[PDB]
Order: sequence, then structure tokens, then C-alpha cells
Amino acid sequence: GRRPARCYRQIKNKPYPKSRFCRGVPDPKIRIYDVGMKKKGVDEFPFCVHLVSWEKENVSSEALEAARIACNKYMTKSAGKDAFHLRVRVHPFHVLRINKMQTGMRGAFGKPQGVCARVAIGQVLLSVRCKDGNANHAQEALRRAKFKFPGRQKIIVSRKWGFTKFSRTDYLKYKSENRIIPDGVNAKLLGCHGRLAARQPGRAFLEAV
Amino acid sequence: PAGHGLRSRTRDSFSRAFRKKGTIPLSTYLRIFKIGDYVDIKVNGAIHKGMPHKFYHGRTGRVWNVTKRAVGVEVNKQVRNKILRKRIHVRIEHVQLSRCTEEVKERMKKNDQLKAEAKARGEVISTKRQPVGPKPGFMVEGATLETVTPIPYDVVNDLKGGY
Amino acid sequence: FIKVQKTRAYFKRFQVKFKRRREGKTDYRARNRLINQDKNKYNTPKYRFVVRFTNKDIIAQIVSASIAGDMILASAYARELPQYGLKVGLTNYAAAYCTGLLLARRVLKKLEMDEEYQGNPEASGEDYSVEPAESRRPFRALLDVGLIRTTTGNRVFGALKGALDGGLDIPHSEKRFAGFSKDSKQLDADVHRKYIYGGHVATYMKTLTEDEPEKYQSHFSEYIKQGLEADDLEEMYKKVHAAIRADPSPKKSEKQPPKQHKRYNLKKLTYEERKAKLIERLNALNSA
Amino acid sequence: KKLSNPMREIKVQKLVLNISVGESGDRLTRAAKVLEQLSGQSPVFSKARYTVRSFGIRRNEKIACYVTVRGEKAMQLLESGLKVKEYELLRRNFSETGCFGFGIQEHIDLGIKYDPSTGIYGMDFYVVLERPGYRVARRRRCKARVGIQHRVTKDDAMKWFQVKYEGVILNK
Amino acid sequence: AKSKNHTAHNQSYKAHRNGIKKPRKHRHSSTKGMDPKFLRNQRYARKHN
RNA sequence: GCGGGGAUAGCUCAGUUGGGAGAGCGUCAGACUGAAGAUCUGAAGGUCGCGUGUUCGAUCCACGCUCACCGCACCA
RNA sequence: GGAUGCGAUCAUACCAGCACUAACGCACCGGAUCCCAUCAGAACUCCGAAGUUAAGCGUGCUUGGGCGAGAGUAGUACUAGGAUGGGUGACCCCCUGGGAAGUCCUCGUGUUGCAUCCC
RNA sequence: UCAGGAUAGCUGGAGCUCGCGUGCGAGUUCUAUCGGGUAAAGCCAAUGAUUAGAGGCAUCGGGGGCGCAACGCCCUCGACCUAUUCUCAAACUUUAAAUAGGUAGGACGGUGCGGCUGCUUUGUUGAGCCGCACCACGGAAUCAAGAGCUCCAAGUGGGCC
RNA sequence: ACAAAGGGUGUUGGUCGAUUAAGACAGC
RNA sequence: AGCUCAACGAGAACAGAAAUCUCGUGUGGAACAGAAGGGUAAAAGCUCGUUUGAUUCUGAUUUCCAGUACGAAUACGAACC
Ligand SMILES: [K+]
Ligand SMILES: [K+]
Ligand SMILES: [K+]
Ligand SMILES: [K+]
Ligand SMILES: [Mg+2]
Ligand SMILES: [Mg+2]
Ligand SMILES: [Mg+2]
Ligand SMILES: [Mg+2]
Ligand SMILES: [Mg+2]
Repeated sequence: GRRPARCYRQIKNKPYPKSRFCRGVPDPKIRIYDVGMKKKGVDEFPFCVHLVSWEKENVSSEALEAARIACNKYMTKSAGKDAFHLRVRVHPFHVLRINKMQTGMRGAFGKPQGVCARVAIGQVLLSVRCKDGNANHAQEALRRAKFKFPGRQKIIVSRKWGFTKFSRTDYLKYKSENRIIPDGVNAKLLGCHGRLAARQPGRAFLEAV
Repeated sequence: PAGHGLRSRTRDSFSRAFRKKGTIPLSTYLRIFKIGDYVDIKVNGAIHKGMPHKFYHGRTGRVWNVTKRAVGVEVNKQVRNKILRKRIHVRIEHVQLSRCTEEVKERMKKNDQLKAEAKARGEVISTKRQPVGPKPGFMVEGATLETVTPIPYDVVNDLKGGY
Repeated sequence: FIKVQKTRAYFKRFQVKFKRRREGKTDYRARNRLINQDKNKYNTPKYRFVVRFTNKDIIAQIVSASIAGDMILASAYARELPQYGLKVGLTNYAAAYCTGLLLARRVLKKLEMDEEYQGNPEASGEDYSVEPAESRRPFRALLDVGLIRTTTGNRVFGALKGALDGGLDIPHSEKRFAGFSKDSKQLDADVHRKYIYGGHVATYMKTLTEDEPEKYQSHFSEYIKQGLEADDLEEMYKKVHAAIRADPSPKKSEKQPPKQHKRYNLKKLTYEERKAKLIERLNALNSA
Repeated sequence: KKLSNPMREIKVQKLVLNISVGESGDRLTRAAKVLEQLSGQSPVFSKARYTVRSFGIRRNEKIACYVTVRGEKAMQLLESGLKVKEYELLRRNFSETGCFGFGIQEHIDLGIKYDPSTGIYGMDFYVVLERPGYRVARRRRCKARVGIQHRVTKDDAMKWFQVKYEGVILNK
Repeated sequence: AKSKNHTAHNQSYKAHRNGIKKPRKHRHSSTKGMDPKFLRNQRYARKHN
């Protein structure tokens, strides 16, 4: 039914997204990109691990779904269903075609066969945020997910706080100075701009960090 | 014709600049064009009359005629093994006075002045300008030196802003 | 809630119009069509007769366009007509005619063509065009009405008639002069002369003084104060025209500019003062 | 700089009477005649903009009529309408732009004798309240926005109605 | 039997064998195509010189 | 593997200019008859294949999947 | 130091909210016989000068939005030329050169021509 | 018309007009000026696609509880608004390279006088052109087995790496 | 004129950790 | 010549998601015959008035290109509107 992934591993064509020109495209195999305690606060999961691609290639939606399922299952089995948050950081937007074998190569432009994601070198594939006590479990879950993807991947322990853009020390210092507003999983840094009356007492600052 | 329309492949070439559409400033119509002036051809996408063919867009030429609303421009065009001096007529909205010879007259005037002074003092000089040549030796005052060394590698810094 | 309309993206994509269009003072289509000159005529300038009507004044000038900006060859104002003897009704048809005649005489004197081109000293209501002379052609200017509505019997056309009688070649037709009949495609010279001499104002004055004397006083207090009656308006306008013809040269003000100009508007705050005020406000907000 | 300036007085700029009838023909002509005999001016017909099958209207079908009145006639018409309404207006009847309005079911209440052939017609009254100086937004040359402080607000319109007409505003 | 459709291969080399030649510009260029009224006035001025 | 039509009560089907869930069998009950047969009446019976989107509103319109039916394609 | 008429550039000039302005002006403003115009003297047109700086115009402020400049992003991304370079490949290092763009941070919020007028 | 032909290009022969470094030139740089929308980048900018949560809101959504109802109250999920957020585009884009493209760098120049016009101007005001006088060290580098012009004609018009 | 994902307690260099002469690991 | 579109907010009996009317915001998110891309806001869009330059004469140029023709288009000249 489906060709082996080796037929579409390498990025050879220009992006071919679903649009008004490309119609009749099947839906991706992966539809959920966040699993675990996605509603947990930013301040509860400081530890972050990334499964990062090291190859320029195409990753299929089926492979993404399988990797997500495996990682989520192992994380739930090991650390529990409320001890982690897993985010798939790649969306398959490239449509892969197929020339179903009228005769020969005449009119060979293929019809949409599937969807996949174009991944660059060093691109994050999977992210897991949890407490310091589940770091090894997260690393092993990512290592298990590794076998579901083609090419080469690497597990990298992020220096950032959870899924935020601040390092752990910087985030701690900003919170100590009261410059951090929790926004779901994200964190908002307070500057020295905007309407002064819009700042609550103690949240107004003369100069930025 | 023959598979390509007059304005084929002009989506970007003939479009107007971002946030620069609408009415045309009066400076465009307050310009003076004379025979022999060098002009740059820049198509205004809002003026559909007297529009030059897309080839002449972005090219400089010389004025050979002046009509009520347009000017004649002579533009070089390469066709196989020769250059053709093609003469076209273009509305002034699509043309702009060129700066390709702004300094020529100034340089000639200065060269004439220098030659006159040299003749007055009884000397022979060359007014030709020269390309930038090697500089002579000089002394640099010793100051504090900062040592640069190769940076130890850290995989965590391979991503912009860190992983 | 209701989505915000004036969004950041809206402002980012916004393109401002020309400043004069934003202020609603210049119609740039008309301006370009008026000023654009044939290129094979090179630096030949096109002069335009600009006439504008304020709430209490009439401004008339001859202007030529340039990259740096418009240049005024000559200008005449209705506020200067009291020197010639017109003290009331400075924003009426007769005042517009007087201003046009004054500007025509002034520009002809500037060009030293007043002797060659004199026009007709008498006003008259018939359509008139100065006859070209052997020595030189008459001075030419193109009317610039502006944003006003070009209706029959407009003060701008009264000023155009004034300029034409002064002796300027202004391309025009007779379909908009006061007295032109819509039903009959003819110009009533009698009615046009009446409007030129302000006889419509005289008729209104007579009707008001016969119907409602108190309204007559309220409406024409200035006329009564200056002691001008309905019957004297024609003679007063004739005298004003005679004075304008006799001496059209502009008068140079004898006032001396002040040595120092006092400032009545607030000056932009300096960076240090702004920073100090901001520090005060921030400290006040934090201390709470 | 004070609110006591005579230039800040609120006056009724205009009163618009509207009669929107789905069908066009004899009924529309009768409604236009009612508007004309009520206002003293020839009314203006309004055509449909789109086609709606449920309403039974068609594009460019003249499905309404209306008239704009200014001055003493408008003031008298507004007084008659408020008399019909018992000088009772809802708080929601006032808009945020210093304008208000209401509606009446029977025009005979305005002083017109019933005619069975004509029938019975309801109408929509709308009053626009403005201060002097609004011409800056209507004039052709130098069109500008009226100062927001000088613009008539909902509170200003409600206060004007209460003071002039001694009316009562109900929340409900 | 299908064949090649098009290519610019070798065309620049062919052109450069003898080109790219620039026609010699003479001091006086042809007046054809210029404003006829201006040309008429110039002819009359030349005749009356 | 492609191109078409179909998926609706226990069963067989209609339906849509989008605003009603409906017919004929099957079951139950009532009416009628001296009793039956036939007949008539009433009741029950619907994730309108699944998941999305457009709409104020979707069985209806569009997209992707699932289940069955029909038709596929010469010279050697 | 400004205003007005006509402009050049066409946001450092725009948008929003607040505060202020001597004089001349610009305005708001009073009427509809006339020219003119509409359902509507609202607009347009004509005739005026009772009243007002309330509005418009102008100026100033906002840890405002936008806009413009700089720093940084970053010698990063990308890229012209070289290799009997590494690598199974995907891709990539090195050599001779060129070299961006968001986020974040700082600053600024018009400059001007002609003519008339007030100071 | 598709295994062909003509046509232009590529080539030979014949020459002719000049020239000897003072060079009407150049598949090259330099200097000064123009045009571009590919690579990249962007969505926290328009169009389109797309993940997640956070804080608020409704006489106008699906529910639970307290209730005969209530424009009565408290919560859940949905819509909506605000500030954020993951990931995208050959037929999207503010911004925007590298390479490459065009023009110019004097003897066919400049300056000062006078003249011609039926064109142009209110105006011997301009626009071109024509005469006289003077100046003009050749006006960036490198190279220049030289530059220009014409006639007749072959073969080729299956390519391939 | 080919070789991959996964592996090796074969061996050879490096990186980050843990115990140790108040005595590191295995057997008594 | 006059006017400004789509859309949204707040209001008005029937009238509601959708009829007509009032105010405010509104960079074009409308419309411009058709495919798509450009272009246009006191307009190139909508309404109205007057009209037939959709007229006559030949030449020049651009696109295609052999620098042939046809089609289409552009700038002048000579007339009448
Ligand atoms: K793998
Ligand atoms: K970018
Ligand atoms: K976007
Ligand atoms: K051949
Ligand atoms: Mg004020
Ligand atoms: Mg700001
Ligand atoms: Mg042959
Ligand atoms: Mg290229
Ligand atoms: Mg128009």
C-alpha cells in the first residue's frame, strides 16, 4: 500500500504544500503534537531534553506518529502520566507524489501519495520537559523514539528552563527580580516600555535587562 | 506573440514599491529633457501608456528626440554577434535623468585648471587619476594587546540562542 | 469583545497620502494637468491665475511651478481694496472682479506691457478677450479654481472677468459668467454688468429695507456705518476701478519687523527633562 | 476653556423618517404620500441592495422610502412622535454617537385621518444631535474630524432629552 | 522518434567568434523618426542661414 | 490499481433552491364483524457510514478516510 | 516666533488619548432676494459680520502604536572560485573572496521655497 | 514541416580602406552611477497553512448543581477578545544577498561672441543648427600577433559527456 | 565499477561522573 | 462634475443571521466583462450631464524577429470633432 520510506528519504524537489493548486491530499498520520501534562505551569518542569536531527532528509508523518506514541508510552510507564510534557516540534507539510503504474513515462506527474516533513541538520524533532528527577527516563524515552526515525539523531540536554527561551540561571534571576510573568508554558519578560499606567505596582522598571 | 505576451513575467518588474503607490509626485512632470542627456529607464506600473518593453527596464540610454509627452531613447541591445542601437519612445513617467556622468564635467574643469597652472609655472603634468596604490610605511604606537585563541567546542551552542 | 481595527499590522501597511491631500487643500489630478508642460517646450513655464475665497478675503495671484516650490509673479488681495476705496463687500462678485482687475494691472505693470495692453476701462458685461498686438502676444495664464464648485455666476468667474478686462489672455468660455441662461445658451450682458457693479446686492438691500428694516440694519450694518446706499454702489465701484487703473503698483509696508520675536508656543522638552519626569512618575507608581 | 460656551449648545441637526416595506407599488406610493403630507417635502425611495428570497425582495426594487427634515418642521415632528411615545424612551435607544430614535406603529397617531384605502403604516424616527462646528466634517475643502470632547455623547444626548422634553428614560 | 527540443549551448561561443561588434557611431546621426515639426523648422533655418 | 454511483427505522427506498425526518413491509394495540378474512386507525422503530470544515442553521454543500456494487486495458 | 495662499519632499510628516495659544489671520458662525442646489440652504452656491475661540488649523506631553536611524543578530544564514578534500551516502571541513534578514536594545517624531500679514 | 528544404548563425576564398602605438579596439579590472526579487530570511508584518496553553467577556451555545420559572446564582467544555506560542509556502511576502546585467570616464571637448528659423515664448524667451576667437599633456589600470568595410560560396541544422 | 540501520567486554586514543591509605573492587 | 467601496461597532415598529434608515471607524480587506498577475480612492470604482477620438491621411517605432510578414501596442505629424 505504501512505498518504503527509502524512496522519499532524500529532499530532492521544491516544497509541495497542500494548496489550491495541489488538491486531494490525504491527511497526515499525526494530528496530536502535545501529550502529557501540556497544561502544567512553566515553573514546574525546568528540565528539557531534545531529540535533534543530524541529517537533511524527509521524515514521514507515520514515522512522527510512531515516535510520539512510543515516547509517550514509555514516559507514562516510567515516570507516570503526570510527570512530563512531550512536544513534537516538526509538522509534515510537504506532499509526496506517486506515479501509479498512460503507458510509460508519458504524463508522469504523480498524484499525492502522502505527507512528510523537511528536516534540516540540527533541527529539533522532539522535546520533553519534566522535573530533574525524570531526566534519565526522558533520555531513555528519546533513545527509544530514535529507532522510529530514519537517518541520524542526537539527544541534547537543553540549558533552557522547560520550553522557555531563557537559560535556567537567567530565568531564576529574572523571577527573583520579579520580571517574569507566567503565560501557560511560556514566560513573558518585563521590559521598560509601553504605557506606564499599564504596569502594576513594582512591575515598572526604569531600564531593561 | 509566439508563446509570450508583451508583459509576460512582469509580476515583480512592473509592480510599484511597497507603500509607494497612488498619485505621482509633480517632480516627475517638472523635469527637463534635452537631446544627448543620459536617462535611466524605470517603468512606473501605474502609467500604462508609453510603456517600454520589459527588456529596456533597468537600462540606461541617451535621448535622441523630445515630444510633447515622451522622449526618444536609444538603448544598446545584444542580438547574437552584434549590438543594435534600438530607438524607442518612452513617456517621461517611465524615465529618470541618469547620474552616470555627473562628475565628468567637474573633472574636466579641474583638469583644465591644473593644466593651465602647470603651463603658467612652466611644468608638464598628467591630470589622469590613478587607481588606489600601495601605501607607504608608517609607525604604529604600541598599545595593549588582546590575545585571540580558538574557542573550545560546545555542542550546546550550535543552535542560534542555544538548544 | 470587539476586535481592534487600528491594529499594528494596519498601521504597518498604511500608506499616507500627500500632505496637501490629507489637509484637503490641493487636488493633485487638477494640479498635474494644470502644470504639466510639453517637454519639447523645455523650461517654458505655465502661469496659472490662482483665485481663492476665504470667509472674509479674496486671494488672487499668478504662480509658476518649480521643483523647490511654486513662485508668485504677482499677487492681489481684497484687503488692499480699501486703499482704492472699497471698504465693504470684500467677498462678493464685485470685489472678485476688482481683485482680478488689480492683479491683471499689477502683473502687466511688472511685465511692462500695461501700455501695450489696456483692456477696456469700462466694465461691460459682454464676453471680452484682449486683442493681440503686433509687438508681442498678450500675457497668458490658466485659471485655477481649486476645490470650489464651478457653478454659473461664481465669484471665481467674476474675478476671471475682472482679469480679462484688465487685459490678460485667460482661456475661457462664457457659459459660467453671471447672467448666463441655462434655458437659452446666451449670455445676458445686462445681468452680467449688474453683477459686476454689484446691483444684485443693491436689489437685495432695497428689498430688505422695504420688507424688514430691522433685518436690513442687521444684515448691512457695515454698509450703513460707511454710509453707502444701494444707488451709490455702482458709482463707488466705478471709482474703485478708476483708482485701480490709475495706480496698480503694490504698496510696500512701512512697518519695521521686531528685533526679537516672542515665543507663545510650548517648546519641545529636552531628553534630560523627559527622563526626569519619567523617573518621577515611575517612582510615584512604584511607591504604592 | 469651559463648557458654558454658547458654541457647545446641543441642537437637533436632522430628523429622518423611514418606512421600509418589502413590497413595491401601490403600498409604497401610499407610504410616500403619507411621508410627503407629514413632512412637507418629497420623500426619496430606497432600493434593495441584495436579493433575499425569504423577504420576497429583488435587487433594485424600491423596497423603502424615507425623508429628512430639518428645523422647526423636524422639531414639531419629533414633538409629535414623543407625544405618541408618551415621552418614554429606552436607555438602549440612544447610540454612542449622540444620536437616538424610536418607532411608531400607527401614523394616524401623528395627526393623519385614517383612510382604509391607504391602510395603516408604521414609521421609524431617528434624531441626530450635533453641536455647532460639525461642518468641519461635512464641508468639501479641509475636511476634518470633530473634536472628541466637542462630539455629542450618549450621556449628553440623554441629558438633553431629559432636560428639554422632561422625558423619562427606562432601563428594562 | 523524439529529438531534442531546444538549447543555447555553443551559441555564446558562436557569437564571440567574430563579435560582439559595436557599430561605429558617426558624428551625425539620422534624423528619421524625430519630431516632424522640429525637423521642418530646422530645414527652414538651414535654408535661410 | 484506477473511473463512476451508493451508505437513512428490524428490512426495502424518497428527500433537499440547504430551516420537514418521510413512505411501503415487519411488531403491538384499537376500530369494524354474529365470529373471522380483508380493510382502516394509532404507537414504537433514525450516531441519515466515520472524522473534519463552510453556514445563523448541514442528511443535504466541500475535504479526508471506512464498507459493499458496476466499468476497466490494441498490433506483435 | 508664527499664521494664511500656493507648494516641494510625501509618516521623523500617520493614528489614539490628554493640555495650551497674545495679535493679524484662518475658522466656526447669521440668512436664502438674487446666481446656484438638493428629499433635505446638511452639502454646494450667493449675500453678510451678531456672537465664539467650543470645534477646526497650530503647538506641547504619553516609560503609547506606527514610522526613520543606529547597535546587535553576525562574519551567523547564504554565496562566486579550488581541491586525485572527508564521507557508503546524506551532507560537510578547509583554501582565495563577497556577505544578509526577524527577535532584543538605544535614539528621534519633520525639513523646507515664493508671496501677504501679525508679533 | 519532424530521416527533407530554405533562412540567420558558425567557415573558406577574394580582397579593399586605412595604421605602426599618437591605437574609433577588449568574453578583464578600477572609479562613479542605475535596475533586480533568486539564495537566505519572515509570519512576534499582508495573503494562505498550522500546534499549544494563559488571562478576561456575553439579555444571544452544549451541560452539571442549587431552582416551578427568573434578563436568578456557582462551575465544565465550546465559541469570542487580549498578550503569548510550535511548525510552514514553486504559482505568499515587509526585508533582502553572492554571482551576473546596463551606462559613463574628452580631440565627435569646453568657453566667449555673432548669425538663421516658417518651431517655441508675454518677452531675439527658449530649442536646434551655423560662422569667428582662444584653450584643450591626450584625461583610470592592463593589453592591443592592428582596426574597419564589402562580395561569392561550402558544410552544418540527429548530437553526446 | 556499491553497501546501510543496528551491534562487539577486539584493540587504540579522548569527554563527563563515582569510590579510595580515617584503607577503592572480588575471595576468604 | 459629484461621491466612496467591502467590512465592522453602536442605534431605529413589524425586522430576526439576512429588507430600509442614522452616526462612527474603515489603505481598498470592494469594484473595474472574462483566466491570472499587475494597476487605480476628491479614481481607473458608483451616480449623473454632454457626446461618438470605436473618425480621415499616410509614414516612424516596440513586441515576434531572419531584426521578414501578420496580430497587438506606443510617440509624433497633417485635418475634422
Ligand atoms: K534513527
Ligand atoms: K526576512
Ligand atoms: K502569516
Ligand atoms: K542549411
Ligand atoms: Mg481650539
Ligand atoms: Mg513608540
Ligand atoms: Mg541542405
Ligand atoms: Mg540571472
Ligand atoms: Mg472624476
